[PDB]
Amino acid sequence: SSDPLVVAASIIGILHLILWILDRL
Amino acid sequence: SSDPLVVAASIIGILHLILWILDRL
Amino acid sequence: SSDPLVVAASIIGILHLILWILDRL
Amino acid sequence: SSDPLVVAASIIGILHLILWILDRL
Ligand SMILES: CCCCCCCC/C=C/CCCCCCCC(=O)OC[C@@H](O)CO
Ligand SMILES: CCCCCCCC/C=C/CCCCCCCC(=O)OC[C@@H](O)CO
Ligand SMILES: CCCCCCCC/C=C/CCCCCCCC(=O)OC[C@@H](O)CO
Ligand SMILES: CCCCCCCC/C=C/CCCCCCCC(=O)OC[C@@H](O)CO
Ligand SMILES: CCCCCCCC/C=C\CCCCCCCC(=O)OC[C@@H](O)CO
Ligand SMILES: CCCCCCCC/C=C\CCCCCCCC(=O)OC[C@@H](O)CO
Ligand SMILES: CCCCCCCC/C=C\CCCCCCCC(=O)OC[C@@H](O)CO
Ligand SMILES: CCCCCCCC/C=C\CCCCCCCC(=O)OC[C@@H](O)CO
Ligand SMILES: [Ca+2]
Ligand SMILES: [Ca+2]
Ligand SMILES: [Ca+2]
Ligand SMILES: [Ca+2]
Ligand SMILES: [Ca+2]
Ligand SMILES: [Cl-]
Repeated sequence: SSDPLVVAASIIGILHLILWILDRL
Repeated sequence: SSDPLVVAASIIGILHLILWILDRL
Repeated sequence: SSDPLVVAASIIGILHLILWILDRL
Repeated sequence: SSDPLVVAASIIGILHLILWILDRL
């Protein structure tokens, strides 16, 4: 388990990469 | 909970994205 | 130890930087 | 505490931002 602020940051970062990929595609 | 260095890195990363968004807006 | 979603995000981020470096090289 | 792979990724990410800032400055 992780600090909630770390889990969030991890969610934010994954979604960021997903969005970037979909925008480039 | 997380290593303090991970919590910080998570803070740094969130603030980085926030600043980037506000700069682009 | 970390939340599995954090470990993944960490893997994703490391691989992302690796790929970016190899693409620029 | 965190998974060692997460602590590393956090180190990698902080150093990455540091280097980027110093390169832009
Ligand atoms: C492109 C659309 C805009 C995206 C904006 C992205 C910025 C999002 C802002 C960050 C939200 C982070 C939420 C963070 C939620 C943490 C919850 C907390 O209460 O626990 C604190 C712990 O440390 C105590 O153990
Ligand atoms: C755009 C403005 C400039 C932004 C610069 C961003 C770079 C910031 C530098 C990084 C600060 C990280 C602070 C890290 C704080 C960690 C605290 C520590 O004592 O615990 C170590 C643990 O691992 C032991 O369990
Ligand atoms: C360039 C090629 C495309 C790369 C796409 C990158 C996006 C990858 C998507 C993200 C996958 C994340 C997998 C996440 C796996 C988490 C496993 C889970 O079951 O546990 C949840 C815990 O929180 C419960 O404690
Ligand atoms: C610009 C110069 C080049 C920079 C390249 C950056 C890429 C660095 C590669 C990644 C190194 C990650 C090291 C990862 C070290 C993890 C240690 C491990 O043994 O534990 C595994 C745990 O999950 C078990 O609990
Ligand atoms: C160009 C913009 C790209 C932005 C991509 C990122 C967008 C992310 C948007 C918002 C997602 C917020 C998700 C925030 C999810 C927070 C999860 C949490 O805090 O954990 C709760 C704890 O009690 C359990 O660990
Ligand atoms: C283009 C530049 C963009 C830079 C965006 C990032 C700027 C971040 C600035 C500095 C914020 C430093 C915050 C550092 C916060 C450290 C928190 C910590 O180490 O935890 C203490 C432990 O005892 C509890 O877990
Ligand atoms: C321009 C695209 C660049 C994309 C770079 C990133 C690509 C990453 C690709 C996919 C890797 C997915 C790895 C996902 C690995 C998930 C590990 C996990 O969830 O932990 C399981 C737990 O039970 C134990 O902690
Ligand atoms: C444009 C390139 C920018 C690259 C910036 C990032 C460069 C990073 C370079 C390498 C640093 C590797 C640091 C790797 C440090 C690993 C720490 C670790 O695995 O923890 C050991 C555990 O037993 C305790 O938690
Ligand atoms: Ca906390
Ligand atoms: Ca430590
Ligand atoms: Ca933990
Ligand atoms: Ca969980
Ligand atoms: Ca492990
Ligand atoms: Cl963690």
